[PDB]
Amino acid sequence: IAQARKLVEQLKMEANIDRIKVSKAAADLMAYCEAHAKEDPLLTPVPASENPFR
Amino acid sequence: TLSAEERAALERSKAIEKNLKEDGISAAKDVKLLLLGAGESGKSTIVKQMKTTGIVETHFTFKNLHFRLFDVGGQRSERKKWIHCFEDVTAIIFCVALSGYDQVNRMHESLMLFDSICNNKFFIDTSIILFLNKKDLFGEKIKKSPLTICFPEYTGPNTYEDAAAYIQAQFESKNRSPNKEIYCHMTCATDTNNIQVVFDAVTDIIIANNLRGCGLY
Amino acid sequence: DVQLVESGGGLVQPGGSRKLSCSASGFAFSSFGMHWVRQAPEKGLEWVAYISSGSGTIYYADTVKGRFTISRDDPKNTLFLQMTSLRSEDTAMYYCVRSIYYYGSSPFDFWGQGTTLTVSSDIVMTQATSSVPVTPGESVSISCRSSKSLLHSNGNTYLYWFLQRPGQSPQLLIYRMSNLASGVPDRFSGSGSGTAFTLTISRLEAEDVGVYYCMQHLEYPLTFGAGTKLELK
Amino acid sequence: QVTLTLVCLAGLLMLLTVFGNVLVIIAVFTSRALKAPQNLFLVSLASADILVATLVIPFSLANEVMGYWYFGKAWCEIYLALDVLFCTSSIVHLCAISLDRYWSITQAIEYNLKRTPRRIKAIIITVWVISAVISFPPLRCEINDQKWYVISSCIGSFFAPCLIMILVYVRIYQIAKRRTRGRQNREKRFTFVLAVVIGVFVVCWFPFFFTYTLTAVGCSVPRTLFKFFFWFGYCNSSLNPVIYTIFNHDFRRAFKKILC
Amino acid sequence: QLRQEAEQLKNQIRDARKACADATLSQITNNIDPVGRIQMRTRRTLRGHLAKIYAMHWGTDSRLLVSASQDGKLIIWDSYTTNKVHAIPLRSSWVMTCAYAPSGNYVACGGLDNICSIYNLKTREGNVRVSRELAGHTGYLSCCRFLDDNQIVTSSGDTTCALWDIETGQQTTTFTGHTGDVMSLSLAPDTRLFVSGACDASAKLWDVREGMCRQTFTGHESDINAICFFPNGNAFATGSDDATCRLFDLRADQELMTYSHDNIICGITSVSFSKSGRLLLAGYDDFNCNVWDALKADRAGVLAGHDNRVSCLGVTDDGMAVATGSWDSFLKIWN
Ligand SMILES: [NH3+]C[C@H](O)c1ccc(O)c(O)c1
Repeated sequence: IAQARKLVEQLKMEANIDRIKVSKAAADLMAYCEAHAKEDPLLTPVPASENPFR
Repeated sequence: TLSAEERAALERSKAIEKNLKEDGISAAKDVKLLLLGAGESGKSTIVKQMKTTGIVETHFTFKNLHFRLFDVGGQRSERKKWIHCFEDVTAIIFCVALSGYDQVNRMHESLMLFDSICNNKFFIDTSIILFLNKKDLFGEKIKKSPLTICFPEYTGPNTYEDAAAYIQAQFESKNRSPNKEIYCHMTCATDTNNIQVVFDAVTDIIIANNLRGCGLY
Repeated sequence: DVQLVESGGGLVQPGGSRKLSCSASGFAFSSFGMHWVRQAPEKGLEWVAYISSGSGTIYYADTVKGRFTISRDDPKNTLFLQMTSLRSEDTAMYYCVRSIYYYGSSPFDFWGQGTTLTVSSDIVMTQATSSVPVTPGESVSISCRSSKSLLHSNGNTYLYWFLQRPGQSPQLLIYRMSNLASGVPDRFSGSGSGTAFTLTISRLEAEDVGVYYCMQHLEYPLTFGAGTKLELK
Repeated sequence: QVTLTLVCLAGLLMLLTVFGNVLVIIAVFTSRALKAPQNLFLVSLASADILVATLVIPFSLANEVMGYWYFGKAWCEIYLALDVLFCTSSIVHLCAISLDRYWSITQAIEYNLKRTPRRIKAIIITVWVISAVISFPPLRCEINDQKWYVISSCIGSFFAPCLIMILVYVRIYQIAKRRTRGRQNREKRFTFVLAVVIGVFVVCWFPFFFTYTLTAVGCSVPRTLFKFFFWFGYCNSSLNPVIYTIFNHDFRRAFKKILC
Repeated sequence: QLRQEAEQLKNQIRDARKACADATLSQITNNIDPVGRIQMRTRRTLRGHLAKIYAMHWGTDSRLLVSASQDGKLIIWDSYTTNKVHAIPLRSSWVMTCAYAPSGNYVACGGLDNICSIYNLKTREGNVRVSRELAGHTGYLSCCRFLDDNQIVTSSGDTTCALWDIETGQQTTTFTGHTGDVMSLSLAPDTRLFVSGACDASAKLWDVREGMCRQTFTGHESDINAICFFPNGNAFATGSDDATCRLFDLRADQELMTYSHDNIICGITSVSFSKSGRLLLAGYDDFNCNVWDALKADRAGVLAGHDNRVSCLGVTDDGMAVATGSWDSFLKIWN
């Protein structure tokens, strides 16, 4: 009884989503990744200098 | 040369490295045991016969040996997890009942759990000592109301060493893996002889291992 | 709390022997390294000796080697120093100082209460001018010049600063000339290139009047400079 | 023209023994699972076997191919002596291991408390000095022939240990029999190991040492194969690295990891 | 009743999720040029430990890291000089998690003893000491992270998340919507919400200020073992024992990528992201971690270590290095 009431009360809040399109989220993800793909040292290895590890 | 303070830092690092190595070599001489049981087992008897909401660690000395016994009874999670934390353990100890066979059955579930823990992936090269608790208790129970059991096709004699031997042989079974011995013993929980058999089992395990190095085994 | 107590001073005939002992009770003495600092009767400061935490490394000064010996007794939390064949120029007042060396440390942070003993190449630093007329509530800056560049290849500059109140033991202000030690107001600031170093004091008030000292820790032996004192004109 | 094949074979030997020694040294280190106080002993067994060849075999190639020792009186004494020291030690260690196991297998509870690296290093230094003290005194380069000597070291060099190992091994067999009265498959496995271990060390030297001892005051006329015996004394050397390690899988596993 | 109402609500929310968008992430990003193969080599060898290790964390400034071992010792490693800053001995040998605060003042560590305690690193006495022992849970601890200088969030086997407070030393909140054993949590870069997994193949997002969950994603098969965000905090990609790595978006509220490979059938112990959100590292069993492209979902160069067996891995704030720790007591820094 009480457990079912709490479960349905939580489900009501769970369904309270707007929600934006999946394509919009994917576009935002690609845009952010492309914009920030300039400072990471994984894709572009650092030169011999400026590298703390020998 | 590199610097002034870095030399002192390196010296401190070597000093604490030596301290850590000394502590580790000191702590590597002791032997650790894992006690695992089931519902209404002889946990109290084993704990009291040694001489908060968590795991209990008991360390005791007997003939130049510091036994560190760990029992996990307060845990409520699934035993499939956190079991790998005890992979490097010398031996484990199991208690069964005897005379729990018609109550919420008991021996069937205990045997199933023993078989399950004896046949898991990473916990194989570990010896299992198994105790036959309540030795004096089941005699009257088997005498008054034989036999039976709900476990069928027993088709053997009645009382009473025969049943104990059959149960011991059945529990000794299911050891599919080789080079792994299971020890059995029966205690009335009256006298003080469990420590001696535990010591004998431990020294046998140690001998089987060293002997192992030459291998040779 | 942390507190260093020593008592070994007295009148000693020239060419005599004496023992100095300082005790630590406020911290773990076994995990720290000890320093000895000499203070000339008028103004000067001079380094004496160092012993590491593990007592496996020992250093001495040019005018100290071959005459004085240092030791510490870890279970008793005590530091011992031996004055042997002391000369007239050795009359001075002494400090024993705690120091720990690891990444992001604050060595020479705490200094003990001194005792006075009476009788009867190397990096140099310069300070000027020893007399500066200043008034409260007005910014002041003090600079000291060093001979060799302190900028190591690791990106660090081993320079320390100290303040000595009139009549009290000195205390540390800045370590590595770029950080700020605990218990120091944010008004203090110090910066410089690899050779020149200068403080930046803002809103000066009527208690920061002690003499300033700048010290180098690049390599042994440690050398101190002639400090500059302020006034209340 | 046989000299070309003879030097080629000798170099092949030397390469095999140095490769085995360096492989064992690499495997024993940089392995947390393999690391153990008893393993450093094997390192010492390699610690000489790594260089003994490079300090003994080529000089043996210098001799007994053209008939004369190229160098003068020096250094024919330090070589020989140096031989006896490097060589004697191996036969010397190869004992201490067996002696340890038996000490480890018998009353393991008491002995396990004494297993410390300090011990092991003390045992290593003690065996090195006892080998040196029997080697260095005294004081056309051939092997010494003073009667007051060979009959001496020959005993203290070999028979000091063949009795030990042999004994240590029968004793162990005695104990692999009491303890196991599948199992049937390993019954022919462990006896085969033990037999191989006790046989490799004996089949090679023993004939040498027995011919070397036989040329004392009461002597005979050995054939020239005796030179045959001499190398045998070495080929055993190249062997230990394998014979001891391929029967302890941690070592295997380490070999598989390093070689793949 | 009203169980039928619950199941029809599940059906209608599933239909709404299906009809939310037509995106599949397969027809798109295919024409985008993928990154080349990535090669890494071992640059450091931290061999100061003596037994199994479980978890490790990276401190701020990407130079100091903390690791925990079954030997009951915490070592404050130095990434560059490979020296040990501190050696903290613990009361309980068994340890399952250790976390480093944003400021080096405090470090948290815990295990099976139902307590993850706090240790102070900056004191006048110049030695590590017990700061506070916090005992509120009953099940085994999984991981407690630092949300502030004096506020931590815990995860215990009793299916609760509490968000303890240091000075008061008592629970100020509780979360009980999992109905299953939790395994990991990772606070978002924003300090107002986080997410945590569970043993029932479900991941739930919790609000720091409020007391109830919001989404409760259930788009997984078997289990959950590691969760970690990437900047902008919208993926928290997770892995499990089913050899599957999946990422979920809070706004999308539906499965997006569900990485999978047929050759490997193994488990997952830890997952971490890069600084730019392009490469994600996941440590598998089989003893060799892997790197996956976030967008193209292809496979890059396999990694060498470790002997036995990879268990944790972390990425620094600047991304200049990655630390990996395995049961063989070896910590390796890879660049
Ligand atoms: N290569 C060994 C050499 O034959 C040797 C070693 C020890 C001895 O006692 C000896 O006479 C000769």
